[PDB]
Amino acid sequence: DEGQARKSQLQRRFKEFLRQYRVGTDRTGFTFKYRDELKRHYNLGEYWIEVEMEDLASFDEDLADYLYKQPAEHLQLLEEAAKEVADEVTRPRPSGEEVLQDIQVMLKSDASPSSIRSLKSDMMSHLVKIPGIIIAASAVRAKATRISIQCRSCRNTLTNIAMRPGLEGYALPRKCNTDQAGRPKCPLDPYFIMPDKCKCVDFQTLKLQELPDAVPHGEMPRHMQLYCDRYLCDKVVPGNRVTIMGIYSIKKFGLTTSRGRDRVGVGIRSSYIRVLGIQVDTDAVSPQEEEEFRRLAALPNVYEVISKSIAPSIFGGTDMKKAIACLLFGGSRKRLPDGLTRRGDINLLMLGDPGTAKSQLLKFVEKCSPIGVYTSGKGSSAAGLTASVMRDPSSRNFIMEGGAMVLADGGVVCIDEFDKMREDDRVAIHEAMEQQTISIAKAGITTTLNSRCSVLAAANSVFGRWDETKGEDNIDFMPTILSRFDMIFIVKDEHNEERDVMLAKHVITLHVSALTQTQAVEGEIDLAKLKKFIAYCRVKCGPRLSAEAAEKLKNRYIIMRSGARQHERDSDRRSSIPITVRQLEAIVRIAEALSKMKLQPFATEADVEEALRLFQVSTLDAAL
Amino acid sequence: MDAAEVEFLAEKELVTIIPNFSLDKIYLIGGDLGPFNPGLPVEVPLWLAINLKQRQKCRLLPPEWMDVEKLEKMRDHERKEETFTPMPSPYYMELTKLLLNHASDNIPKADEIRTLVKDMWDTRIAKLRVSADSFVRQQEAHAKLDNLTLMEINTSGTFLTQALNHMYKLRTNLQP
Amino acid sequence: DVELREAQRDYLDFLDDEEQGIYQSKVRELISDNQYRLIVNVNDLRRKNEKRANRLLNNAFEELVAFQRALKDFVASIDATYAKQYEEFYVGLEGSFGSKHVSPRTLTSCFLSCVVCVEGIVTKCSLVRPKVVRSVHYCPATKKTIERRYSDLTTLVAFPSSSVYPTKDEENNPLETEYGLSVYKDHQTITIQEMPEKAPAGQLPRSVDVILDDDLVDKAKPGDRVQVVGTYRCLPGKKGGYTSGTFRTVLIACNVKQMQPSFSAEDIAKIKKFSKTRSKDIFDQLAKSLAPSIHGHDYVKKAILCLLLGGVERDLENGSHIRGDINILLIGDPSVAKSQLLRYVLCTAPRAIPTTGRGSSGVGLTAAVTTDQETGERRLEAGAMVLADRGVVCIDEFDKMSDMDRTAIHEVMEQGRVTIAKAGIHARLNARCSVLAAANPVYGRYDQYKTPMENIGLQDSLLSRFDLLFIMLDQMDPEQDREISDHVLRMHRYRAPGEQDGDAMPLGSAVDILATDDPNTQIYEKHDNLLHGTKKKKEKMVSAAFMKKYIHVAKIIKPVLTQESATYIAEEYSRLRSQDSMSSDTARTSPVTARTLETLIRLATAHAKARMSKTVDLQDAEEAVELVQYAYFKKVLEK
DNA sequence: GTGATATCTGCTTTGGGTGGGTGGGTGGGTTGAGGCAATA
Ligand SMILES: Nc1ncnc2c1ncn2[C@@H]1O[C@H](COP(=O)(O)OP(=O)(O)OP(=O)(O)O)[C@@H](O)[C@H]1O
Ligand SMILES: Nc1ncnc2c1ncn2[C@@H]1O[C@H](COP(=O)(O)OP(=O)(O)OP(=O)(O)O)[C@@H](O)[C@H]1O
Ligand SMILES: [K+]
Ligand SMILES: [Mg+2]
Ligand SMILES: [Mg+2]
Ligand SMILES: [Zn+2]
Repeated sequence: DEGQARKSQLQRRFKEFLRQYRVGTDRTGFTFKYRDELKRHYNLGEYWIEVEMEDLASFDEDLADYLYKQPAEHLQLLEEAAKEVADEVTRPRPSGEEVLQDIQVMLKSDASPSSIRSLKSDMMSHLVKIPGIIIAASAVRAKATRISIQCRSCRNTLTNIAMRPGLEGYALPRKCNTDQAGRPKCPLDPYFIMPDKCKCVDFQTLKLQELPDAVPHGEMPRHMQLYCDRYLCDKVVPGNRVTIMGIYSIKKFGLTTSRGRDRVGVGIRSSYIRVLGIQVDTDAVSPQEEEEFRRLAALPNVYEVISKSIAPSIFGGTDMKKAIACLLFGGSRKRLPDGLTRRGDINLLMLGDPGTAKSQLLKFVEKCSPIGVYTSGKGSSAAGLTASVMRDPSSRNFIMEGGAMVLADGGVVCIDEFDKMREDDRVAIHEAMEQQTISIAKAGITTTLNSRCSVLAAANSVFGRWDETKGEDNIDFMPTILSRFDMIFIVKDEHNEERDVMLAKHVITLHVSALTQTQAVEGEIDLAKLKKFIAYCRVKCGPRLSAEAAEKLKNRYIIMRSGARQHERDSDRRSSIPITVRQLEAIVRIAEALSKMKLQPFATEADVEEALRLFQVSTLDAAL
Repeated sequence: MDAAEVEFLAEKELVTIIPNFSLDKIYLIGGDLGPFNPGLPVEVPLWLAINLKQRQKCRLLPPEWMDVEKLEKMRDHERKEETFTPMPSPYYMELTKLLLNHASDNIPKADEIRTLVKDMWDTRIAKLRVSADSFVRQQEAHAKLDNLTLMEINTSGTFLTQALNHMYKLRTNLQP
Repeated sequence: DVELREAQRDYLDFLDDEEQGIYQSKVRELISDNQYRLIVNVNDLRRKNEKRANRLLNNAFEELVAFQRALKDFVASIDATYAKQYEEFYVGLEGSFGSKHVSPRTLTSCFLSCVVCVEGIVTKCSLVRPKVVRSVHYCPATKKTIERRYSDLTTLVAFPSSSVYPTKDEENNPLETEYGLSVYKDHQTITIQEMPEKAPAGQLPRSVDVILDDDLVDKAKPGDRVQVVGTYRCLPGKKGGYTSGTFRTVLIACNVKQMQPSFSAEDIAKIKKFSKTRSKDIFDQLAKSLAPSIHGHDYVKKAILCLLLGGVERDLENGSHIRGDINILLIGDPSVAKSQLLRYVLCTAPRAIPTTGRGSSGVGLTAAVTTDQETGERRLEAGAMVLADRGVVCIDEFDKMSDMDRTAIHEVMEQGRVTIAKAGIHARLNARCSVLAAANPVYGRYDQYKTPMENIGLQDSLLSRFDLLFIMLDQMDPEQDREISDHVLRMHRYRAPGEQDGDAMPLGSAVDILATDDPNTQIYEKHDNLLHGTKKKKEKMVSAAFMKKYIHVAKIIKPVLTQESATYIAEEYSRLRSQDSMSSDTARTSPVTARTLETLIRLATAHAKARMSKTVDLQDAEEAVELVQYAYFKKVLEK
């Protein structure tokens, strides 16, 4: 009774918070924020809301303190209050919407996060805020919220038994409640779960790795298990950087020591986090963002603005920064009626001298790309890059795990030290670079995966520094791999008095400026916005060449082929850099990328002119 | 019609103010506004009341129906019934918004009043949603909506009327 | 209770329709063809009783129980003896289920206790096992028989009955089982996996577990693309009086469909007329129409058409074998559309298995052992070439395959059999497939001044196992460059009629099929200016659907070699083999062997198939000789 | 009336993957593919 009274009072306070909370001022106006959000979400068929802890503290500090210290009970009370308020906001309801739905209440806060390493025993059963990286996600499974049980002998049924949230089970009644007289006694453990009477929700399990910068020196990164349910399920994927609010909890399995439990230490338990809210970190588009993106795409010098924003810390490399912008946006993937596909992704290779910021460029593109994976050729294998076959520990069966080019599907994979890769490992990438699939036939698995990613590779020349006398001996790659690159840049560290003085002053100023507090630059776009702008354009615009632009491209391609053919004849050596139909389609992709920057449905002659200029400076220069 | 124009119509309702100035009877085209005497109550249109309050010339008095007990009874009655119940004012939402935004210092228990008016608004909006769904689903040609205020109709009227126009044209396709 | 009676009444009213007669006739056919499952179209039920259809789709188990009871009553009404014959009659569903059309990714907990239609690929199958339904026991002392019924969580009315058979009567007298009087039903388990092309970016496909019982067993095998209509259920379990609250979910199938052309009389007439129209142009037109988006490699396309049509395999009274499958190898310079031709065959051929040299192993090509899901029994799982039995295997990057892995392909390429002698398993598997392989030369880019044998870099036996070898060269020629550039740019300018300007292809896709039967033939494709150009259109293109029907019909013909064709083939083989240094520049790409004679016969037979002719005539032999002449020799340039 | 001693009751077993890989492979499970060091 007294406990019931206390619970009812707390639920009433949560209900009043939901009914009365307001944002605004008497000069402007007022909005009942949470009541309105609940009403709109329920009408949309989305039975969840997100509540800020600061708002709750503003309304009632004690309620927020209780929610922080004892999250489970008070969160249950808050959900019941949310259900009550959802009935009142929507209470006269249309036919087929009679039954009131449960409301999931998500939690959000402005507090500073805490690390995995800082999670101690004294914080058990508390509300915690943790940053990390998603490294693994399980399949979506069913978790019972309500069960009905029936007696084997007498068919006596107990219905609507509530289940605990999280990774917690239930202990069935030991004995039945039927009358002792007349009937032979019911057997021990008489109850079984009725399949069709059970109410279930979707659940998921995740692994959260600590942030790379938080790892103590010389230690392998640690991870933690996450439990997600209902609308939190299937929100994040491996590779996402997130901040999670949750309950630090313990797995509650059977009390019995079944199979003769024989742990290496006594009284140990398994920890996990019961997730109450997820926030994806930058490192859907609001209408304000969409309007801002449309404004950027319409700037007459948008191409210059984007190029200036790519690795602004690097001193020069304007042509290579322009080509990287095209790679980030990409071309238009197409499927012809016969079923054959033409890829829209752009591949770029930087081959050149040491200390020319090739690795710094690759690191930037990893941060800038909406989907980006950085790997090293030396530290890679054929199975690691594409996909692997291995034994599943639980099932005792063969499974498949994706490599770098599966994790980078839909984005960019940056392969540094490309020359150090073994020939057998390099050759495993040919199919993925052109057909954009990975074919596997191993250990009884015959399947095909998607690998629609752009390759950005860096390498050194054969003799360390490019030697003009050695000629074609500077390049070691086969013609097959080189023909799969849209643009090939030969980077030569040219020594000049005037440029060297300018570069040195830039580098010194860069090191001194590390102390300066960060400031915006008028002519550039910050990385966070550029990252979002790229993602928006790739989903919204797939351009095509205009009929006039195609005629211009056709005529220049024929000239380029004749010049390459003539050059090989005169030199008596077949050139290392080939000029094939793939290079014609490469120019099409680069032209479409330039249009996609401007959100233009058709690529013009100016787009083809710029695409041909980029090709001239990159690949024709290498080939001649 | 937009919401600003419904508010314009609502601003013609009469409220009571206590001025701190003296003025002779004003012969407005709309109608006479009695003499103004400091400390004594007088009835004026809502627009003039708001203007005088903003200029620090008067103190507003809550309408008779802006009472917590009465409003609670009205909200309970609205929740119990199936149709729309008669409202204390034909512009209760606009009057509440204007009065509570500009004169909360003059109206005790303004927060409770605002919450009760919000409850009534939500219930009535849901009833209107049910009415529209029934109109379309059952293929009606006419409906009765008594005790529904102008602001409530205007909140979704254009959408409903456009949908009904399209549906009527689809119902009369086969007639040559 | 009352609701169940009303549902049974409604279903009985639905099946007694003589007063349009579709289900009365369907049940009569069910009786005639010795079946005990009736497939019901939910569209008819929805038309006649909408509420009963909604309940059936949303409360599946109870409604299906009532439906099957009504079906049993109706069948008994038509014929009582037949009803006594079978323990139970089952109902399958088809049609449009609205939002119940899902994939293994979209099949969530909200569909529990509902009827759903799932589309996917079969990845795992199990062995068929019997499941006891009713047990009969006899008491020799007391001379009376007792029956028992069993059910489990997987039955429509879930109940965990005991698996232990009775052994004695209430009186101590012992009991013996009447196995021939009891009832057992077949039971099998499969896994259905999301189609990889539909998966979201960076995500490995999801899967669901399906239970097939009775007739539905063995309707699907691994590698098939299937549509399964069934009911979605959770299987709750306990151990030591404890439940985790996390339950496995299964799909209990009521219908399995495959995703074999169906021929109407009009289509048959069209095919016959097409065959009759021209004598010599049919083959050329079909080959020209094969992969429209590739600018011409005309001889290669003719060879690929021959591969798709195939030859006639010979079985001799003694038991010797001669294959009819045609194998093709394409070695070329970078970017000459080899992989695109392989991909086209993968997209078009009825059974085609893709493979990459670097991504495949001998085990994965032939077969693998592992423990059985149940009992841990050493079992065999088919590899790529066995899955391709009576089909095609497309091997890209053939030169990248390991030599040991390559050696495992010889026996399949020549004899068509795989010998498994491992883990205490001795089996001979049928892998009767055509190999279409693509490769690069040893130096990446073909060196015209070196000989074909030095460029190809493969052993003469493996080359001999290929019916045809094609060296595809990229020669910079301004006119050929102009033609190919025009074709490629036209292809890249094309936009499908449905799409709008500026549209981008999404990565992944939602379920698009909203019915079991597609709600949506012409010989020639309609002209499109971009796809075909502004040329006068003197050459016409055969449409993809008509080509698929025509090739299916032609593959069944078995032309018979005639004396004149045999004489011509023998003379031409003699000329091909005798001719040494026929052209001083010329060199042989592959050695000429009796396999070359068999290849000539195979190509002539395939050509005769294309004409739908019952005999191999001189024209077919001439075409085969022309193909072999083109493929087997290459000029060597002198510097 | 106490000491056996006969009857009755509840526990958990099995090897198994819905019981974990945050138990451990010195507690015990074929087949294949994938990194190493030494190898040629
Ligand atoms: N143009 C430049 N502007 C600014 N910083 C530069 C520039 N070139 C080099 N640096 C700096 O000098 C160092 C060059 O190292 P980095 O790894 O980027 O070179 P790299 O060209 O990839 O060389 P390597 O081929 O030897 O791997 C980094 O600190 C980079 O920031
Ligand atoms: N003759 C052609 N007609 C049409 N498209 C062509 C032609 N030749 C090449 N292409 C196009 O150019 C690209 C060639 O890539 P593809 O994978 O087909 O080449 P490949 O011969 O298999 O090369 P590799 O040996 O390097 O794998 C594809 O886009 C293909 O569509
Ligand atoms: K164990
Ligand atoms: Mg570097
Ligand atoms: Mg290829
Ligand atoms: Zn009981």
